[PDB]
Amino acid sequence: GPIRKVLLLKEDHEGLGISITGGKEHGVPILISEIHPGQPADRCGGLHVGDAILAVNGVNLRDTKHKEAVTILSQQRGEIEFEVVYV
Amino acid sequence: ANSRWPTSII
Repeated sequence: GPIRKVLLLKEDHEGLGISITGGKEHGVPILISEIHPGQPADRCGGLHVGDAILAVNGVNLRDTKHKEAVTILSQQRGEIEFEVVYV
Repeated sequence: ANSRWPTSII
């Protein structure tokens, strides 16, 4: 599908509210496998199961290993930009 | 389902 830019607002006591799978070592992108109800990703409205996360706050995640992506994603705070695509 | 890739809750 089309590449999208999506804004997510997170408070400091929360996680992103997603589960991710995949990663470079598996030959696939960082993929959203869950959107947890009522948590920031669900609330932002623009992130969905099956979306590949291409970048977060300008950090490219297309060639990142699974745990690298976890560290990068969990570091982001507040108003967080995502670049995503559903394939 | 298959669980060959890791999943992380974040």
